[PDB]
Amino acid sequence: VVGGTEAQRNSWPSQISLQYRSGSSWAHTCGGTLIRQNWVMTAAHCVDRELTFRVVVGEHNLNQNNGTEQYVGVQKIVVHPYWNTDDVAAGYDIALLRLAQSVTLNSYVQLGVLPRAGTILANNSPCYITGWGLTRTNGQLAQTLQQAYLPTVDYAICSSSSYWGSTVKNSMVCAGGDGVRSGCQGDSGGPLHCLVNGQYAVHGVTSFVSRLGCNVTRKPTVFTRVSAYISWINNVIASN
Ligand SMILES: [Ca+2]
Repeated sequence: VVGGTEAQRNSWPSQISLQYRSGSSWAHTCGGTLIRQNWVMTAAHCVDRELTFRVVVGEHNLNQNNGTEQYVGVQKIVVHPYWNTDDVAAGYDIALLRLAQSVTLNSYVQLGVLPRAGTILANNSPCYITGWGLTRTNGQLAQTLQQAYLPTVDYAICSSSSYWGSTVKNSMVCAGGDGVRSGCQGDSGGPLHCLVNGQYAVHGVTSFVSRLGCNVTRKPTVFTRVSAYISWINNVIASN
């Protein structure tokens, strides 16, 4: 997250760190949202690589023991069947991971609230992105979980010529674009949390930023729209 502030430890308890095995250690690669005690929602593109993955819940600082983490292997990966790795702009950037164990809930580990199917946020709705992704374009991952305030940009505006044009679809949410704050590499797969009727819900799964840079004016961060996939998510959880 570029232009973020450090999140409080208990603000976003559904955020997870998706990590892969790197020699004798583990490296953060993407975020995710814990949606059941044994299921995580993330981006399809995060799991294209044929890597060994694990999930960390209750994580705050990737580089120090927080005394709250639970580490769990990924047992099954279900990518949306219309996902095409050669075409992020087509959408379908969503995947569900069944965890090898059910995690234990507490102040640091909670299920993410999902929006009702079909919900579309009004332009300029209040949301936060969270994650450990780069803190600058071509920078480095955050140590501590970051958050940034990114108001939505509705479809008519986001898909206009000076923004994302045809690249953005109605199955996506755009947020931000102020030139200062944004998602960045490493935030992919994590939540966009938006306040609706007094309750934060996870309306987006972080998907992509401009090839030109993370914080680019009129290139808001783009998220898979969670409320476009409620039926798909329920069907996967019910059949697995
Ligand atoms: Ca830690």
